[PDB]
Order: sequence, then C-alpha cells, then structure tokens
Amino acid sequence: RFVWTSGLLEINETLVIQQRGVRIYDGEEKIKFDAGTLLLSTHRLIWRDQKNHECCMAILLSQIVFIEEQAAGIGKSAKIVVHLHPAPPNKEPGPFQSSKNSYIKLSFKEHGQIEFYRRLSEEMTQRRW
Amino acid sequence: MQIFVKTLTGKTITLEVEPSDTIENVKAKIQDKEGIPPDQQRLIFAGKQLEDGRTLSDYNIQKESTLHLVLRL
Repeated sequence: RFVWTSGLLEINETLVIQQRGVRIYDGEEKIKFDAGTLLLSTHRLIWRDQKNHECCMAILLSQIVFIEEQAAGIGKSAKIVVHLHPAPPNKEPGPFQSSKNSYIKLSFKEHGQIEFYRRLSEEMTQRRW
Repeated sequence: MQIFVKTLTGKTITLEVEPSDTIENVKAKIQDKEGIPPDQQRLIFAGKQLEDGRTLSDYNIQKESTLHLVLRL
C-alpha cells in the first residue's frame, strides 16, 4: 500500500505536521513493524525510517477511507487507526481479501498523537488534493 | 431510489432506499443483503461517519450516491 518516494514534496504540496517516534503496525500485529518520523502533507502521509535506509515510503491521502482512535488501556496515548481503500486484481491469483484486513495503526511512542490526529482529521475533511 | 455501499473487499452493494430512511434502517438492509449485523457497521459519506437516528436527506444522500462501510475493530 506504501510506495517508494524521494521525500521531497510536489509543487503544490505543503507540510502540515511532522512527528518523530511513530511506529506503524500492520492490521493486528504486535511486532511488525517499523519505527520513525511520520509526515502529513496536504496530499500524502510520508514515513521515513530512523538512520534512513530506505525509504521513504508514502500513501496518498485519497486512499484513506476513515480514521479513528483506539485506546492503550490505562497507558498514555491512543493509537491512530487508518482504514485504507483496497487495491485490485489483476486476475488469476487471487485469493480472498476478507481474510487479510485492511487498515494500519500509528502508535506514538514520543507523543504528539492528539495534535497529529487533529491535523489528519482536518486534511481528511478539507481534501486539499 | 438506489444507493451504493462500497466495502473494503472492493464489493459494491446496491440498496433500495428512500431519502426519508434512517441510517439504522439502511444498516438493517445491509444485514439483510449481506449478513453483517447492524452493530458492527459504520457508514461514511463525505468523509464523516453517519448518525443512526438521522436520514439520507438530512445528509443530502441522493440517487446513485456512494456510502462506505467500515467495520468496528
């Protein structure tokens, strides 16, 4: 779902917020994987690994169906859960997409989740892309 | 009136509704056609979640519009 990107922003693309210390879990995992700086721009969510290498990886904001927060219990700060529109195809394999699950989870190990969640919301609402 | 609901398998569901139908009632139709219990369903139009008590007209959902189903975690 993530594609390679140089990290530079396109011509009418602005940085909205950036945050160190964010890990990205896949579906319901709980040890894979990654740990790093998250960037939200007007068009994209861009990830960039700690010491580089490599990366960068980005998804378009138009790919996001819905977002929500999920509690860590009696911890400090919620995970942001991002639901993605599916790919397709392309004929032959396939198999079944129902047994695969279709969202990612952002955990904020160095905090700043509230601020990020708010910014992501506003970008989702305004669709400036 | 026909509306569409895209789910995250890529499946499009076609429903028969009227603008006066509550979201609760739409969710019920999905359980009828697809088997998903209303209580796990969430419905999104524009980018915002839709409220159970309210109607398709209240959200201005017209002929051929597309909602998106996203299940509860």
